[PDB]
Parts: sequence; structure tokens; C-alpha cells
Amino acid sequence: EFNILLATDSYKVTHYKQYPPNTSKVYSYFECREKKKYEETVFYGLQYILNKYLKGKVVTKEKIQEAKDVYKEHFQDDVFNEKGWNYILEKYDGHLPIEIKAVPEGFVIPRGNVLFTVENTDPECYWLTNWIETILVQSWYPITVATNSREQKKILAKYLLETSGNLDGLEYKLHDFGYRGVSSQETAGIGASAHLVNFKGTDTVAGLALIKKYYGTKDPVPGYSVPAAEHSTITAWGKDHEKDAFEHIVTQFSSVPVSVVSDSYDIYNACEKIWGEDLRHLIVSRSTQAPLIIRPDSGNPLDTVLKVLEILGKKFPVTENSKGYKLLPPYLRVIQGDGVDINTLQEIVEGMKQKMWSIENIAFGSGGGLLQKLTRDLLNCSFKCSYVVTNGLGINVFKDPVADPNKRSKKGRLSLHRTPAGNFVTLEEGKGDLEEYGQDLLHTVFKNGKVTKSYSFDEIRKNAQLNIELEA
Amino acid sequence: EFNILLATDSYKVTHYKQYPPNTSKVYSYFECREVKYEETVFYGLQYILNKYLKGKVVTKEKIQEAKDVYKEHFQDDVFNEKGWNYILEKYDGHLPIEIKAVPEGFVIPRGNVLFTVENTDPECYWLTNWIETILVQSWYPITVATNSREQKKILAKYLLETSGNLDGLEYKLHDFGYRGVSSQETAGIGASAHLVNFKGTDTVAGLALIKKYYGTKDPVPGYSVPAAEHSTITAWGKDHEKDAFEHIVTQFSSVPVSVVSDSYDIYNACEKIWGEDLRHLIVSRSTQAPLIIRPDSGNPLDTVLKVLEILGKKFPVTENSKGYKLLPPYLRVIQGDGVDINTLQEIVEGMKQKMWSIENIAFGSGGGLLQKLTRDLLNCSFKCSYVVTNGLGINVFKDPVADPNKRSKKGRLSLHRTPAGNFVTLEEGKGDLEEYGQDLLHTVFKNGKVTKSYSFDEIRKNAQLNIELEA
Ligand SMILES: N#CN/C(=N\CCCCCCOc1ccc(Cl)cc1)Nc1ccncc1
Ligand SMILES: N#CN/C(=N\CCCCCCOc1ccc(Cl)cc1)Nc1ccncc1
Repeated sequence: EFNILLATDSYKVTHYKQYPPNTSKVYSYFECREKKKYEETVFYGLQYILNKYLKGKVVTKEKIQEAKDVYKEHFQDDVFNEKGWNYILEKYDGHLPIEIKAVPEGFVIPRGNVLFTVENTDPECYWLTNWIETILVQSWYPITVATNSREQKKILAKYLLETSGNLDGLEYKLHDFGYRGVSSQETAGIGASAHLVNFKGTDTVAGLALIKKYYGTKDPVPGYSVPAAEHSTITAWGKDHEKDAFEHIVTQFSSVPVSVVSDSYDIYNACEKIWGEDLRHLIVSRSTQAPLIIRPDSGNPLDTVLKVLEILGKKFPVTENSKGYKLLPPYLRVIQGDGVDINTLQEIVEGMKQKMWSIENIAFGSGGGLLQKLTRDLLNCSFKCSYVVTNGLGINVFKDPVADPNKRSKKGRLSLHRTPAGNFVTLEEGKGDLEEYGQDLLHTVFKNGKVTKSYSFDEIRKNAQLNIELEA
Repeated sequence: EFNILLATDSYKVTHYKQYPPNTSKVYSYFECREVKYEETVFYGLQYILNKYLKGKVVTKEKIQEAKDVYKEHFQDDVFNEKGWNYILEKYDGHLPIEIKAVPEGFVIPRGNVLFTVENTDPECYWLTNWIETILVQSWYPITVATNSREQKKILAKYLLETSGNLDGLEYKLHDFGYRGVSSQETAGIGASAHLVNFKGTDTVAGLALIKKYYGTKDPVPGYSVPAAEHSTITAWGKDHEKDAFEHIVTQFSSVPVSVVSDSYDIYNACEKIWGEDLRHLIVSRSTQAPLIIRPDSGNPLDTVLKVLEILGKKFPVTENSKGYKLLPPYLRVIQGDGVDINTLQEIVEGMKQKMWSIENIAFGSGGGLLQKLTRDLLNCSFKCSYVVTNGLGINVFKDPVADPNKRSKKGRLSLHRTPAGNFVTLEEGKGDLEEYGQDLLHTVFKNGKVTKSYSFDEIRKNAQLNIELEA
């Protein structure tokens, strides 16, 4: 069973001895620190952590004993606030005397802004605020995935609109392949859910269950996929029978969309001779709602995509759309799911546009780039103490390293406000109390062991919409 | 509760309809295909076998659940209920799979077979690649273990060169990555992969993972000392940084203590506060309880050098037998900001050029150690190499025309020792020819049971550095 007493950085066990004596309050905030190409971030992930890890009765005398035994050996010393954790168990039945205020999930906030704040509600548990820093900072991941996925959606949106004239099927042009590419099962469910904030196409099944029990949707499921092949289902037929494999699969799924990886041996031969000639008759007859999706999986991503399209363009009836861009027959589409991140995605669509190919021809797939190739450095997701009450007197606290002004933190009690021009501003030193701005956009989401404010996954999706999507 | 029927890439649900008819055997393998990472530490599989694969993993509830989810997920019913119902009825929910693997901890050069997977029942031909996704995630404990070990080599070389020994080596790369990872489960897995090479960690979660799935003779596989964060310094007010330092070192006067000293001015705190104001509280400390000074900002190498040059002028510096300068035993340094395998090399090299010994310093790494790693780093890949259809086996493989590096091995594989004592993977079942001695892989899993396991002690012994093997 999970133990919150064991879910922190080791040195934080010794921190209750290091704060100024007569300290009754520790107040900390969380921000995606400004780096003086991601200027706005999607706040998502906190609600999962609150329900799964922080709420209810998270302390028992057993959990205190087990933490005591481990830390004795880990430190080779008795340094462990057993009294402190005992107080929480007896006074609050193991519930955390903590209040967390947060911006609503899905919200797209510029960087340098407070996203949530953490403070203890009991003077005795001043140490508790930063004990749970490690666990809360791990929200850097869903936030980073949601943000990075959304930025890729912006790029897709821009190029789709410019070459097709609309945004039809935009939410299905970036498919989640990264289930095997992540560091664990729990990460998989978390990362996939952050992607579904922006798109509807996923293969990482784990994200479906997470959303259902922690956020919920009106629809049965927030993500979808189609029957598709891997290299094993092709290669198993023997190197001489790739056509037999191709034909078997497209016939098995003759009435639904189907994707077939075609680069096992020679991607350019499979498109030109096999799909293009041998099995062309099984393709042209396919329904509009059930196209063949050809899938290259190797080589230079941009060069391979063009050449694939160029091959298919001469084997199949291509039409020029109203915007002047070339379009495959509706029974034929392409998915590029190899070596795609935000960088390469930009190069492909721009490459496709230069060659007059429409983005409606292609959807993308991303694995490690989508879910794993991300760090806390990217958005500078940081958790810092800004306000402390000692001897009844409150002071504004901050860090400001001489050799890195970028790492400077904010002072005092914070609040998030809408500017007169409709932008965002973070007020420091408790200046938000002056009422010179609107109401604090942060909402109490957690207090004294109970989640006080929840958001459906439907709301989070609505909040994180792109601007061009609102413009429709 | 976990459900293995829901723990695979979606499209694999449709794969049982794609293999050649009358296929009875699907046999697949795993490899680190193809800064250089020429050899990898195999570690992590045993966790996945125990936590996720062994025992009754299939029930009538889990089948119905997967039935319901996939129906909405595909907007159609393509889920193989009959196949999973066969497992439940015939084997009481136990997976008819056999997995052979190189012993955990082993350091194997790239391009070799690390483990293989195959079905043990003709009916469950489709089962082999169903569990691809879950098994491929071993890429992460393997990569962390490998990258952590590679960094250990770097520290070993420069420590031995500047100090003459390897004392304190397994404590010179501390885990700070707990907050820097994507989840709790990852933290435990990543930290345990780190603990294969080192003993210094702050990621608590890894300790319990090891005890449950691997086990050690010692109570714990990892250790830590009391230390400060920015909040325990800055909470005293900017005008009272000296008061915080003094309070902290006084609380932990008899145990090792580390104090982050860059809240405002790293070079001021080192020269004026530690070096003048509180100098009397430092030189009195025990050799078993040194003050550890922790910078946490600026250019990593430049900061470390200037810090050391400052302390060397405020404190009695000694020159060891190898001619390298050394702080007094009650004073050390830890650099835990911006440290990865690349920067770690630059720092120790920069220290050596400035005649500073590596014994003066330990390192802390967070994202670089646990998070900034991907599956393509060691090209960790899982591929089918052998199937039996119509009673006839065939050697299958991929070979993309535009990428020879994605070529996959053919036929039944085996791992052998070369006459010169190296590793070789034999393909096309040529291991049966007995020309290369016995197969080095062991059956670790069969029909729902872990059949061979290793202690964390064995793994550590297996993962030792050749320099450590020398004496
Ligand atoms: N193609 C492939 N691959 C794959 N699944 C199939 C993805 C299907 C994407 C099809 C295009 O978008 C759509 C997604 C959903 C819907 Cl309703 C319609 C269209 N899964 C992998 C591959 C590689 N690694 C892991 C999983
Ligand atoms: N100090 C710090 N950091 C921290 N706690 C304590 C870790 C223990 C470090 C022990 C270092 O022993 C040494 C050993 C040998 C030498 Cl020559 C110098 C030092 N944990 C963090 C920090 C930042 N972020 C996450 C965790």
C-alpha cells in the first residue's frame, strides 16, 4: 500500500528541525517559471494526485512505524518527526491539515504565473507544506504533456486550415503511440490523459481508465483507435508474402478504417507495386468511412512522406482542392508515426505545403516524443516558499541567486488575476487583497483532507481549446 | 486494480486476426539494437514479471471489463473474448508464456539478445506480442542503470587519478530525481536502477521496490544525510541567512549535513559566512560529520571551481600523494544542479586541470539521472523472429530499405560465450549446433510462474565496473 510518509525527498524528513523556531505557517506556490518556445501552459494533472495520493486518511500508526523503521536505516539515525505525524493522526484522523488553491484545470496560462499555492491550516504542521512538494511537483509531467501536445495541435491547425480551408478531423491527426515508450504503467495512464486534453486519438489504453475515475466524460470513452498492423503481423507471413499479408488484413477489416505498416522490406515498392497495382482493386472499392491508411515507419520522416505521396499520387486519382492543394482519394490516407516530435512535425507539414500537398491527406503518430522526451526543465515547473509566519509576524520570502536572475522566486502571498486587457497577472506581497483587480482566479481545490472542487474531463477539454477553434 | 487485458497498445487487440491462419507459435525477442553506450546493464524484468505477469492475471470480470472498454474504444467489437476465456478456463488465468533472459545485472554489448518471448500453447499464438508493450518498458530501468553506470566510470577514472583509490565512489552520484520524474511508479523503478551502481539516493520510493522484488542483505540499499532546501534557508528572511546556517549545522553537529548556500549569493556565503562568521563552527566538526557546501546555480563547472578556490583560501587545504589539493576532512562540496553525463565529464576534467581532487566533491542529479532518457537511447526493441504456421517454422525479420539499422534478427535466438570470452547472439537456431557451448539465457518465466530470480546483491555484483574488479 502507498505511504505518504515515504513519498518525499529524503532530506525533507529533516526539514522540521531547520525552519525558524516559532514558525506557524509555511506558504508555498507553484509556477511554470519564465525563462528570461512555450509561452503558455495547460494546467492539468493536479486533481488526479489529490484523489489518489493526498485525500482521506493518509496516516496510520502502522504507516508511522514503517516510516520510522525505514528512515532509521536510511539515515543511520533517528531523525524523523514521529511526534508531528502522530499529531495529524490523532487530531485529524490522518487527514492532512493543508489547503491548496488552484487555477481551474484546462486553463491556458502564460508563464511566470502562480498556478497553485500550498499552506498548512494548523500551526503545528508548518513542516507539512513542503513535505508534499515532491509529490505535487510531479504535476510538471501532465502539464508538460498537455502543453506540448497542444502546441503541436496549433501547428497542425494552422497548416490544415491553410491547405484545406477548415479544421475537420484535427483532433485525430496526432495519435498516441507512446505506451511502450514511457517509464511505467502509471506514467502511461497519466501522459495519455494529458494528450487527450487536446486530441481524441490514442493507443495508450491506460489513459482511458484514469480519466474515467478521476475526471470522467459524458461520452463512454475519451479516446479511440482503428484496427492496424505491426511489423510482426506482416513479417510472420514470410518475406515473400507481404502481399498475402496486406490482402488478408484489408479484407479482414474491409468495413472499418485500417492502417497497415508497409516498410518491412521496401516502403516504396509496397506503395507502387503492391498497393498501387497488385492490390489496387481492393483499395479503390473501399468506403469513405473505411479508408486504407498507408503507414511508412522509417527513413527521413519528411523525405519519406513526400515520396510516399508522390508514389501514391501517380497510382491513384488525385484531386486539387479549392485552396489549390492536392488530395488523395477518400479511400486512401497516410499516417507517419516514426520519429515525430514537435520539431519534426513542423518540418513535415511545411514540407508538405511547399510541395502543394494538403494536410488532410495525413495524420501523425508520436511515441517517445509525445510522452517520454519531456522534462521539468522545459516549462521550468517549480515549487517555492514565498510566505512564512514567525512569532506571529508574517514575512515575504524568496530566493535570488546572484548568478542566475532566472531562478528568482516571488515574494509573499500570491493571487492570480485577469488584467484590464483580459490577460493574466500574478500579484505578490498580498497585494491582491487591495481589490484593485478582479477576483482571485485560484480556487480552493483541497482543504483538510477533502477535495473541495472538481472538474470533469469535459470542462478541462473546453478550457484548453485553441483560439482558432473558438473562432468557429 | 491492474488489468493486463487493458495494458497493451490498442492495435494489438486486432492482431489475432492478422497472423497467417493456422499459426501455432509466435516467438519474439528483445534487444538494445545496433556519447557512446556500447554495453548495457540488463535490469528490471523481474519487477515486471512479479508485479504484472505472474499468477492469476485473468478473471471473468477483467474479460468483461476489457470487452466493454474496447467496444467503445473501437466503436466496434474486435476484442478476442474467446481467446482470453480460453486462458481463464484452461490455465486458471495463468499466461501460457515462456520467457528466457540473461541474468539481471549482466553487462552485455549492444546488438545481443537480452530476452525472448514465446507462447507455450498453440491456441495462444497471439499472446506473445500482446505483452510486448508491457515488457518493452524494461527499456527504462535498463537505460537508467546503464547511464548511471557510465557516469560511475567517469567518476572512477578521475577519482583514481587524483586520489589514488576508489574510496567513496558509490556515494558520489546522488539521486535527486524524485520530483523530476513522470510518476511515483517511475520514481521507484528509476531509483532502483540507479541503486544498482550507487548507494546515495533521496528517492525513497526505490527502497521499497527493491525490498519487495529483489531484496538485499542490508536493511536498506540506499542512504542519505540531513540537508537543507531553499525554503529552510529563505524562511529566516534575507537578512538572516547566517542565522539559518548556524541553526542548521548546530542541530546536526554530529552527523553529516549539507547546506544549500546560493539563495542570494553563493560566493558571499562561502567567503564571508562559512569562511569567516561561522568558520569556528566548521573546523570543530568531526571527520564523520563534515559540513557539505551545496551550490545550486550558475555555470556548473565555473561555480564549482570558484567555490573551491574560495574555500581553499579560507580553510587549511592539503595536498595529497598524487599532487591534488584537498579540503580539510570536516568540509566537502556537493554539486546537484544541471548535472548529467555530459556536464559531469566537464566538471571533473575542469577540476583535474585545476589540480583539485575528486574526493572533495560528490554530485547530485535529478532529471538527467531519472527523466532525461528515452527508448531510442539504447535502441531498446522487441521483435518477432520466428513463427510456426502449418507445422512449419520460418525465420522472420524486418529490413527497411531506408534504414539498415532497423534490421531485425532471424529465427530462434541464443546467447553464447565466444572463445575470447565475449558475447555472441546466434540466429536461425544455430545454437543447437553446439559449436558455441551452452545457451546463456535462463528460463525466468513459464506458464504463470517466476522460475528464476535474482537478489539485488547478485545484480550489483554483476554490474560492477572492470576498474572495481581490479582490486
Ligand atoms: N497505425 C498505427 N499504429 C497504431 N494504431 C493505429 C492508429 C490509428 C490512427 C488512424 C488515424 O487516426 C484516427 C484515429 C482514430 C479514429 Cl476513430 C480515426 C482516425 N498503434 C501503434 C503503433 C506503433 N506503436 C504503438 C502503437
Ligand atoms: N544536499 C542535498 N540534496 C538533497 N538531500 C541530501 C542528499 C545527500 C547528499 C550527500 C552528499 O555526501 C557527500 C559524500 C561525499 C562527498 Cl565528497 C560530498 C558529499 N536532496 C535533494 C536536493 C534537491 N532536489 C532534490 C533532492
